[PDB]
Amino acid sequence: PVMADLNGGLQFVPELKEFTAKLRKELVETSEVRKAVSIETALEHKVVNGNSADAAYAQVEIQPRANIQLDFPELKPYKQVKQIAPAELEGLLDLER
Amino acid sequence: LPMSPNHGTFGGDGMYSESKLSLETLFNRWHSESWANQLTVCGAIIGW
Amino acid sequence: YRGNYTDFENTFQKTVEPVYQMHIKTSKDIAVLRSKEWFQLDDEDFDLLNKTLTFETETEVTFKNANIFSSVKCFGPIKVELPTKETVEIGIVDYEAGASHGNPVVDFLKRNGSTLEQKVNLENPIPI
Amino acid sequence: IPRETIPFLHLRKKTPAGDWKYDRQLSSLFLDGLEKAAFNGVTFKDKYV
Repeated sequence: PVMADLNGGLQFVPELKEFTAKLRKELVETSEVRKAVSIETALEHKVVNGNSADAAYAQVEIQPRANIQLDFPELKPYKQVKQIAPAELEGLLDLER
Repeated sequence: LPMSPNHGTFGGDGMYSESKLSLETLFNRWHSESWANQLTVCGAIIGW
Repeated sequence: YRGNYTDFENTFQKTVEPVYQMHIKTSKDIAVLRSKEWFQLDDEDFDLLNKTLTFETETEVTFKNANIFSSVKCFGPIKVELPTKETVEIGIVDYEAGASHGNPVVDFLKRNGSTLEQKVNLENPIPI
Repeated sequence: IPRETIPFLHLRKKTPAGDWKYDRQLSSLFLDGLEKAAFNGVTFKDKYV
């Protein structure tokens, strides 16, 4: 039997449980502190500038309507449609047949 | 076999660590028991 | 005075705010306080953990219109309660604004502080 | 592989004491196998899985 170890050296970190828990705690407490400061600065802006200087920041969104097209075939300019057919074709076909 | 280095380290995972660890018997069994010719056991301790 | 006045430049309001007392129990409160530009300690490295800061502010307001201000200037010393129960100044409010719809200093203190004494209603009013 | 440096991906060998310990020789075989794979690609023809 072969015991492969693909752990990536994680076995050498002591008390991994509490060390992952620690790291997660520092990311969480840094995210919550910077939220609780951004929400204070927002409130202070809203009290100093009221609802009229913070109303200019609200843009008008356009919402799409359905514009159901009949999907007619696009006609190219005459130079473009003249290039695909052989130059001999003009006046060759009986356009009633 | 999908092995783990976690053996009740993290915990709070019902019986995962029990299931993972109990596949380590298959190393010794491959010698003691008579199925060597039909199955080879390659544990793979799978990391983060 | 019953009448139609519009002498806003002559109007003013030099209120003395009620002393707001804030208990800094955590280290998030510290980051919130230090984010404020009006909050200015004399010693910038002062340890704010497990303290009792009293903000004795004096807020003057000169008006522009009936519903907005022109000059807002909250200011006052920020004390700390010592173990000897004597308050010592450790900084100042230095709030100065122009065209404002309020005072953020008294707003902030109201939302996060106490009034040194609390009005607690009875279960029922008593007809004396 | 440096001397007295365990690679990230390695194989273990059973010690007579009855424990699995890092073997340099096996881990070298495995890593050579992974190299060749990552250079020339590996083929699993005639392999039911």
